[PDB]
Amino acid sequence: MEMEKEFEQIDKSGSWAAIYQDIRHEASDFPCRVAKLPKNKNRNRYRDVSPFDHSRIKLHQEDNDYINASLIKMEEAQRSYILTQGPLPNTCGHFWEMVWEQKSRGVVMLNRVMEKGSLKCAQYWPQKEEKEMIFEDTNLKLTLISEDIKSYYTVRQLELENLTTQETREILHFHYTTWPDFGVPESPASFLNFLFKVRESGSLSPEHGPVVVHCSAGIGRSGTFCLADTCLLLMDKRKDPSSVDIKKVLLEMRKFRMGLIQKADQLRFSYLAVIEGAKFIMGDSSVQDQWKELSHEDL
Repeated sequence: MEMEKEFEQIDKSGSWAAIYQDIRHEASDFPCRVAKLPKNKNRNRYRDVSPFDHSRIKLHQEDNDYINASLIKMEEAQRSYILTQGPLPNTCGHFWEMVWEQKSRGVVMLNRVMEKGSLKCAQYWPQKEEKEMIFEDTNLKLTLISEDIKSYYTVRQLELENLTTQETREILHFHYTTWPDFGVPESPASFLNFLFKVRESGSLSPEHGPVVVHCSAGIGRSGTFCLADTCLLLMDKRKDPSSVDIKKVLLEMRKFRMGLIQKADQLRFSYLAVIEGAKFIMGDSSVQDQWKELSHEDL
């Protein structure tokens, strides 16, 4: 793999920080005017993280269609993702409205509600079957149906009901619970296993709306997740690990949302994930059970 070669070259010459800065320098810059309107200040978690106007998700409501979320639409890979910030105490109804209107099947969460002693996200889904949530502002009902807790992630089945029409949908919630507080996993196996668990659920598929992916800001781990998935998909579509330029893929993604992949560690890790996941893609179907062997169940 030309990327495994580039990988070793970048490591040998210790130039990940400089490579990453090259990415920052070249990335698209597009206006974020709607995000910056005074009426929307309380709809944003970080003042430095905003959806571009051209790719933002619009709520289908009359009074204020703003949510901090971007449609990342990858043409060649034929895959779409919504990246959004972790919902705020006042935007949880907006978040579920978006899930409803965009017809999403999966929600992928890559952070813990509390990290480094601070609240990175609101508790936007019910933790107990018998305590459903009602979002009055967007008229939606949300019910925990079942959980399945594994060592490094949790899968939840939720039922989202439009209280207006009374239609209901099954949403799958994929919660990666063990992203380290300060660095990156440094072994991709559990990340890959988690990714493939998401893929197997059908959440990433064309017959559904785009999967919603979020961390705290929706660019760091979120970017890593989408970048790896798209690179693997592309390698798959031409069975050719060589034509896939990950840096070009990132950057293509940065046309749709700023700041995707927050540091050189996450960049390096992205290569690792893609390189390792390429073993599966290329015919070695048994590498998936090896990733699961080094994972599944332990806190």
